[PDB]
Amino acid sequence: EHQGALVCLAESCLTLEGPCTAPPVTHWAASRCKATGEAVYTVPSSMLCISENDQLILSSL
Amino acid sequence: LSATILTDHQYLERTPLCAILKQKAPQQYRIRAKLRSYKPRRLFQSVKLHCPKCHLLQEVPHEGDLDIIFQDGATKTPDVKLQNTSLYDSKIWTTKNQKGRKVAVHFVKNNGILPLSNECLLLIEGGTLSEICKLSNKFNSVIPVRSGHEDLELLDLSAPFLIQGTIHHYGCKQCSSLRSIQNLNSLVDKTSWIPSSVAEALGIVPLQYVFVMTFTLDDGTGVLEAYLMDSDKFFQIPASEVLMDDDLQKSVDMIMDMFCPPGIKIDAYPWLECFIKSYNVTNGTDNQICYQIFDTTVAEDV
Ligand SMILES: [K+]
Ligand SMILES: [K+]
Ligand SMILES: [K+]
Ligand SMILES: [Zn+2]
Repeated sequence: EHQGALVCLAESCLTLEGPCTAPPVTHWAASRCKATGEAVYTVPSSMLCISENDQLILSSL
Repeated sequence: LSATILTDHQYLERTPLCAILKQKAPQQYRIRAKLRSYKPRRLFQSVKLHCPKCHLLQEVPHEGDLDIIFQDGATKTPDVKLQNTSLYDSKIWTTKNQKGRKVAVHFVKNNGILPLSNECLLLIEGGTLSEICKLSNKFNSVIPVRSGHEDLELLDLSAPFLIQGTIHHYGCKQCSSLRSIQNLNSLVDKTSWIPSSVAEALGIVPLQYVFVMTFTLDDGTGVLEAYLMDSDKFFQIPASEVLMDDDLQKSVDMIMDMFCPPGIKIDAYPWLECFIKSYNVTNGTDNQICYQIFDTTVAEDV
């Protein structure tokens, strides 16, 4: 049956005995973990927000 | 050759930076400038999540955070919730040497039948991040869920509401008003799993991945700070995929190194041609003008 096959496929992705394995880590993901001691770069949301009124004027150009 | 090109408004005359800085907002401009410097210097910090509804900007959870969330989410007692029988079939697996944890997998049906694996949406309670990643490769999509008092429910929105392939979809905590899993029943079309359809069914306002950067631009007449808030136009690299792909990351690194080659003088940097809009920002009592890059992309010969 197809249900059985899906259940077998799902089971094959699971680690049901002992410790579970480690997902892949890309170089930026690893770097994001190591960047300490200085506040993470951010921009306050308000600095990026173009008001509706300004958007109105802008779209008419 | 210029390092970036305009994708629109090509008819505009170039405006020097000194003239822009003396003018009132809001206006649109074409510019040609060197990228004197940029933030973030740590390029891996440029990837943010942005709400189109409330305009909030936030961090993408670290991979380690998700790992801990899913570890902490381990449960001995997942429920099927029997009232949802026509929505999904369910299986629960027991474990050995894992503190009695159980994994529940719910297989969502299309039109009364279980579809092919690549068309199948899964709901999972008690899975590890590693299990969820594997399931996301073999099935269409994964929604992490927990057993609520009445129904299955999404985990805290700090975990992705949907993992499809390697794309992690996140919801806005301010704008969303979560509905329980049974509301997936309201989807008349289950023949494909469109992230925004899952989101609407669950009352989620999805966050959008963006590269956010601060460009210090210089044409010799003045210096202008312009924000980049780019989903996939500027770099021609999707911000939603970049954190999961070493080659995409390497491409962004190479593009930025091209704008600002190390150990050469600014005159020897390539020109960037950009379209920008100016606009007024109020943070209480005083006005401020800000600038954003739009309709600009990296050129062909990188
Ligand atoms: K949709
Ligand atoms: K100068
Ligand atoms: K030059
Ligand atoms: Zn929001």
